[PDB]
Amino acid sequence: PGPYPNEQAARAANQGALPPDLSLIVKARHGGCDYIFSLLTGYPDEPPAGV
Amino acid sequence: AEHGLHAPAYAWSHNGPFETFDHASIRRGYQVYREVCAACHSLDRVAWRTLVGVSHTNEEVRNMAEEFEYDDEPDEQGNPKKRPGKLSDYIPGPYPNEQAARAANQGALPPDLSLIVKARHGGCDYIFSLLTGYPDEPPAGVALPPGSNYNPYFPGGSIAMARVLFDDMVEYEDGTPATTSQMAKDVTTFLNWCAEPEHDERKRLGLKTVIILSSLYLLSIWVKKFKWAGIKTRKFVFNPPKPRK
Amino acid sequence: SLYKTFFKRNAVFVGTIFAGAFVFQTVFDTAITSWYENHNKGKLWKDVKARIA
Amino acid sequence: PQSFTSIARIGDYILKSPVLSKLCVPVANQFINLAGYKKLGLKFDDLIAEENPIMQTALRRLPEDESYARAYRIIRAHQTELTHHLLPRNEWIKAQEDVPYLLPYILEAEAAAKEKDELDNIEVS
Amino acid sequence: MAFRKSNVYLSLVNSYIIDSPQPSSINYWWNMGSLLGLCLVIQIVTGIFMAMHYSSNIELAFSSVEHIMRDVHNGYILRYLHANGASFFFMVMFMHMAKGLYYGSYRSPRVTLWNVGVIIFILTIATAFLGYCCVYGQMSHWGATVITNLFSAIPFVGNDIVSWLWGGFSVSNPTIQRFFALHYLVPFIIAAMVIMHLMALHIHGSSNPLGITGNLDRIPMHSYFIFKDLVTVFLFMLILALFVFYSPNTLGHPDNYIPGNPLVTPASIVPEWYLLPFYAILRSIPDKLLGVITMFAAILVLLVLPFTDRSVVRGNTFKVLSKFFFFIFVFNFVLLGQIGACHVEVPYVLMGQIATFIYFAYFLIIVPVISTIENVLFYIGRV
Amino acid sequence: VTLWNVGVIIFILTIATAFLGYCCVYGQMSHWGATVITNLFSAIPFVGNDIVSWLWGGFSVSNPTIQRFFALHYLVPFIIAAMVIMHLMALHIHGSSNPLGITGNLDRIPMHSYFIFKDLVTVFLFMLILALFVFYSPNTLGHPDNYIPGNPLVTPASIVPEWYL
Amino acid sequence: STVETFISSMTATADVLAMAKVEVNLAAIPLGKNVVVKWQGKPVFIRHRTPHEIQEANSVDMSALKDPQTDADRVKDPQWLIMLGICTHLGCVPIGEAGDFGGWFCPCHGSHYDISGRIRKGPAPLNLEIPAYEFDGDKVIVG
Amino acid sequence: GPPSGKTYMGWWGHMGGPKQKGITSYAVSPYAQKPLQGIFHNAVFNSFRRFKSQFLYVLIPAGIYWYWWKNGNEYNEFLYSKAGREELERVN
Amino acid sequence: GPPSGKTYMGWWGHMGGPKQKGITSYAVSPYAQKPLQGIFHNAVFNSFRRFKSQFLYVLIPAGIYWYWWKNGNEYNEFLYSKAGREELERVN
Ligand code: HEC
Ligand code: HEM
Ligand code: HEM
Ligand code: HEM
Ligand SMILES: COc1c(O)c(C)c(C/C=C(\C)CC/C=C(\C)CC/C=C(\C)CC/C=C(\C)CC/C=C(\C)CCC=C(C)C)c(O)c1OC
Ligand SMILES: CCCCCCCCCCCCCCC(=O)O[C@H](COC(=O)CCCCCCCCCCCC)COP(=O)(O)O
Ligand code: FES
Repeated sequence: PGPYPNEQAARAANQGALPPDLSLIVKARHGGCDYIFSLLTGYPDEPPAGV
Repeated sequence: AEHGLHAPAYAWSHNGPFETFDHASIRRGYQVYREVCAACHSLDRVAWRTLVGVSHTNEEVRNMAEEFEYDDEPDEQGNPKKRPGKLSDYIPGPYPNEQAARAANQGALPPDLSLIVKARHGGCDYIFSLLTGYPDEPPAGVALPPGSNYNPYFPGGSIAMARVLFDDMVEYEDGTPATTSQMAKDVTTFLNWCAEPEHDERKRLGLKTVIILSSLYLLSIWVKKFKWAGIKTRKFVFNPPKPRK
Repeated sequence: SLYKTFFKRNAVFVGTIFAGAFVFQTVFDTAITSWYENHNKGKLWKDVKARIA
Repeated sequence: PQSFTSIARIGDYILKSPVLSKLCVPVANQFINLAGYKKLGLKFDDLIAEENPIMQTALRRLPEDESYARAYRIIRAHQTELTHHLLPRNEWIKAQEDVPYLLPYILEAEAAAKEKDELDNIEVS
Repeated sequence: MAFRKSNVYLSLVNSYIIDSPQPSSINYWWNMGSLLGLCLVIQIVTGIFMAMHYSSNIELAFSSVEHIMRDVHNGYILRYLHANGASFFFMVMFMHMAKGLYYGSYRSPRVTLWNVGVIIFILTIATAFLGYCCVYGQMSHWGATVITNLFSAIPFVGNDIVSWLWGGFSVSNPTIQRFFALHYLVPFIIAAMVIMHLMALHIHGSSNPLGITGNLDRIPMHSYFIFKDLVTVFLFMLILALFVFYSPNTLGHPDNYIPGNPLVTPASIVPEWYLLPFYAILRSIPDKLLGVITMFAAILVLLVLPFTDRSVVRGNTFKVLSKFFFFIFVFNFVLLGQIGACHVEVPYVLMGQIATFIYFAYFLIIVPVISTIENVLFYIGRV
Repeated sequence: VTLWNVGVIIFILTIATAFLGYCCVYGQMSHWGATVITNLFSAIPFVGNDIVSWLWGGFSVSNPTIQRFFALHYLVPFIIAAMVIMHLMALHIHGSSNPLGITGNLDRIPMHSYFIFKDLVTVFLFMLILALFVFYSPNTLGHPDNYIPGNPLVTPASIVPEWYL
Repeated sequence: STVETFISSMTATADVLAMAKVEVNLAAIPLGKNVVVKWQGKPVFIRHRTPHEIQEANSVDMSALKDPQTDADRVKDPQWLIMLGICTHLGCVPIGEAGDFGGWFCPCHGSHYDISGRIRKGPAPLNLEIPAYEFDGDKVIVG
Repeated sequence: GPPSGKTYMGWWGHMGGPKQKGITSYAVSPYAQKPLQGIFHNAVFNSFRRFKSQFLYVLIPAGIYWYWWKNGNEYNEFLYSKAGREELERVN
Repeated sequence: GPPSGKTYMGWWGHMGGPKQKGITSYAVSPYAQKPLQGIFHNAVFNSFRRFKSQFLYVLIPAGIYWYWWKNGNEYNEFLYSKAGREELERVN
């Protein structure tokens, strides 16, 4: 079972963003296994200068 | 005794190849459904919009469907909320789940009558003779089980559906007398409409198709004979050739 | 002649087949519809709604 | 499929026996006119199927005259049948014109083809 | 030469429906074949347009046929023209299968044309049976259980085939969802067998009611049997129009309008009127294994018929007694389907055994012996 | 030339068959590949708006669209199979050609035991390269966005067709 | 007659025809809120508007927008803005009430949208489409 | 083309029947004759002829199975009647 | 059977080519000879022969569209680079 009953209750807790279902995320984001790994460890401490 | 008594053929007004429904009887039959057999039976396959232009006017049907309530899509935080019905919704039955129907009616499951006319042998004659075919006492020799009523037309005899049709239990909007025989003739008309809402258009498209096809069928016989005329009257003669060769 | 105008050319023979079939679609439809409503006067919806007056 | 020589040895015995030829032949003759092919102008042997190599052999030995006439009775019956009527009473087949004109050819062709199959399986001692 | 004969695609049409030489004296019983071709197109075309609105799930199978009847523009015309055309398909086919047996059409050189017909006969029974369970009515659920549980009589293997055919332990979602996908496939196999059926008809041609050679008088197919076939097409579409617009539910059974229930059985499980007689052959044998062998043999007994007939004349036209017992066999089948309508009660069981015995004995004893004396009455009556 | 024109008819029906079976999955790429291709006939003047509404079965790509796309997808392969029969019928009147481009009626060999066993060489090589793409890298040719359920509100980053269209 | 019956069956059924019109309330739509409704399988960006941005819409010159249309033609009652959600370039969803002109900003290719729905800064070909909608008292039926 | 088998039909020109000679045919154009010329006297006299020939081939075969089903139906009606249960128990 | 059209192929016996005479053929049963007899010296010397003949028919036609795509790819990279936006605005 997922954590939220309806699609509206998911967007309420996470500032309007819809968090996807990851039962197929590996074959659904280009970057395969390399993109999920580099996502959660690819965060700089501060955004680059200019943004 | 176990086949059930055969019911006779009555004088329905919509029998015959050119008769339509008496749309005044569909309007009255709907009234005695809502107050008599609405409590224990369902009509799950009838939308609200089909009643416009057949039995009631558009403003009449947009108010009948607003007395009920339907479940709406969730609000801004996913909580459920209700909405009033519109013309695209269906008629709600009286019971939420199949278990709650059997609880109120002693375990018997009351069927959905959106197709009852084409689903009980005996057509329109079996529903009418059912609700008026109840004797005051069972025939001599039979002791019914508790909670069940006798009705000879029912195959096997013993039934679990009681008597619901009395006199003057309903008042009509056009002053028609409310007799037990009068209503039973009306619900079967309204229920036949529910099972066959295409009834009138089917019988008038049929008249167009039969007249077109019956004269096409006759015209084809003339054309067949015209083209076969050279072979039908062809004549052969035989003269034996000489045996010299 | 009547033959020389209609049946001689297969171009105009099928033209009047389609022209006559164009008229028959609407004339036959109205002729059948009116008798059907007339044979069932007093039963149709427009008669019950007219009775409410 | 029951051959013809098989059902002919049945015939010549019944014909010669006085008790049998008195009991059943007077019952067979009503079976022919009740069948009613005579009224369309058909001799019996024109009714047998011809789509096998035995009948195709006999139809070739048939003389020209009996093959030309045979062609006409079949054409007349086909023409008369499609009109859902019958021939005039004065042209029907009588009792004496219905002769076995296709009998000997069928018989001389089966005994020469029985010999072939009885010679292909000779076990010489 | 002419373009209709020179082109690669138009020369096949030319030699089958235009320049094909036909016997000049075939009656209206030979129009039945083109009516089955007309009805095959009706089932497919009215099925593709009705397959655009049908869901094969056990949840939505019944509800979707109502949506077709109430919401699709002219959706009731689609379903009555398809449900009644299935019943009209078998009536023309029996009159095609009976005209063949009367005029001796099964005899050589047309035995392959006769055997391909029996294959077509079976595939149509399955196609109609499969499409019957698609509605998922109360009669279709229990017609599915009884027929599919019939192979549990094959020893040591039946219990696995039945579980393999159901896709599980009973008739549930895996059964209906694969019954529909099969029902869409088999008509394309029948259409391919009809092509092979007309290929064996073209080597030797049609027969004629006289039972004699037809190569002496031939007329072309076009303008003679194209316009004579138009006579029966309009009569077939007129009787069909009466059953579709004026009495749509006469041939069917009212219990099919109930949603299928696995808990409660109907008062009487009966098949449709065309499978009704073989239901009596199955139920006559007081055993389970022996019923299947006896039931299926009745279709397969037709296969030995080119061998049992010992007559040198094709047909029953010039034979008094062979034409005589034919109508009893016709009627015995008409009687055979009458007991199957009645319950299993005294004395319908005794009728059920003698009647099915005379059914089988016609092929195996009467047709061979009457055809034998008839060769002798023909012989001494002329000699 | 007829063998050449029947090939073009076969070429189109296969594009439609592959396109129709692509929308059956109802992926995010298939919903928007359906919208773009079907809304292409809105350029025919005065008639386009009715054909598009007739093809969709409604006002957009919804339940009436997919449910009729699948029933069509089961039909067309049986039409291609019938056009291949007509395709081999036009191939049989004159026969195959040869790489030299000259007459081939001087030296012929039978189809059996020569081109039945030479066709077996490429069958095993075709089933070997296909086995590599099925067991060792199944999702190389496709697009990862097709594994998202189709959404009518949010468009993909780039609507692209398959590599053959 | 036969061809018409078969082709007609393919045409829209009664329930789909029924979902054609959606009404929306004249009070429930807030001021600083963007209603994104799926109408006929299409997004629609509703916005109940403020009486200050009406001069802001027709403030810029007609050279800064390649499809010339003022605010009063793109919306009849200026207290609303009902826009078809399919963008003219590709069909993306612009971000709601974030941008540089008070209206919308497409994040896919940088097409700025004003409070009237025109393009301001971007390569989009047309101003954004306005659906059919008609007021009937306490509601307005878009479509 | 490849050779084919041996059949029992030909085509226009070599149909495969016997040689015929001495048979003549006459016909008249259907534009010059009146169809429907004898529909009456055929719907009355011709139909009665055919009926009187083939009607004992269908009636007696239908006259046996009607009395056989009726004496079973009116026997099943007595066996399940109140007066025929005693015969029912000896056949049940 | 019905007559057919005129084609440019026959069958075994009447294939439709010109009459030939004075040409003789020799063959040996494959049960009597060794296959795979010259696979080497064919995988090396024969393949190199064919390659050297047909390789400028494929290379130069592929040598034009590779430099054309590269000078567009490395030009699109500068037009959308920080140093090439000023040229971007004059082509946008
Ligand atoms: C008091 C509750 C009640 C009312 C009111 C009622 N019924 Fe019923 N009805 C039942 C029950 C309970 C059953 C199930 C009985 C069973 O099948 O034995 C039933 C069964 C039926 C059946 C099925 C009979 C068959 O042979 O299976 C029909 C038809 C029917 N009702 C029609 C009607 C009609 C028509 C009306 C009024 C127009 C009506 N009922 C009003 C309770 C009711
Ligand atoms: C010879 C061919 C066919 C026959 C005999 C046949 C027969 C039947 C029958 C008897 C039914 C049940 C009818 C009823 O009682 O409601 C049925 C249902 C159905 N058939 Fe067929 N069918 C044929 C071909 C097809 C084809 C080709 C399709 C689809 C492409 C199709 C689609 C359907 C569907 C969807 C149903 C269920 C809809 C409904 O009946 O309510 N059929 N068929
Ligand atoms: C869709 C199903 C079928 C079609 C379309 C079909 C079509 C035809 C056609 C067109 C003919 C030639 C015309 C005629 O004799 O009337 C024919 C002949 C025949 N068919 Fe069928 N048929 C079908 C099914 C069957 C079946 C199920 C059987 C047998 C069980 C069968 C047995 C025969 C026989 C024996 C003939 C030869 C009749 C004769 O030449 O006298 N057919 N069929
Ligand atoms: C499933 C699809 C197809 C099948 C099964 C098929 C099959 C065949 C076969 C077996 C041949 C003869 C053998 C050969 O030449 O290699 C052939 C020849 C040919 N096909 Fe196809 N084909 C198909 C699709 C197409 C398409 C789509 C085209 C054109 C767009 C086409 C054009 C041709 C041509 C021109 C030839 C003659 C080649 C020659 O003789 O040299 N075919 N096809
Ligand atoms: C011996 O004498 C003969 C004789 O030889 C013949 C041939 C015939 C004629 C009989 C036939 C040839 C019958 C043939 C029957 C078939 C092969 C069945 C036909 C089956 C099909 C057409 C296959 C199914 C395919 C379709 C119809 C697809 C249709 C397309 C649709 C519905 C798509 C529509 C969608 C869109 C996008 C518009 C006779 O009648 C006859 O005796 C008079
Ligand atoms: C497989 C399904 C059908 C079975 C085959 C039955 C044959 C019936 C086909 C109808 C064609 C007849 C017309 C021939 C023709 O073109 O003649 C043409 C012109 O004839 C006409 O005037 C045409 C009359 C129009 C009637 C057509 C109605 C069709 C009904 C639907 C039938 C199929 C669903 C050739 O005429 P001719 O005799 O001078 O050569
Ligand atoms: S979607 Fe509007 S710019 Fe990309």
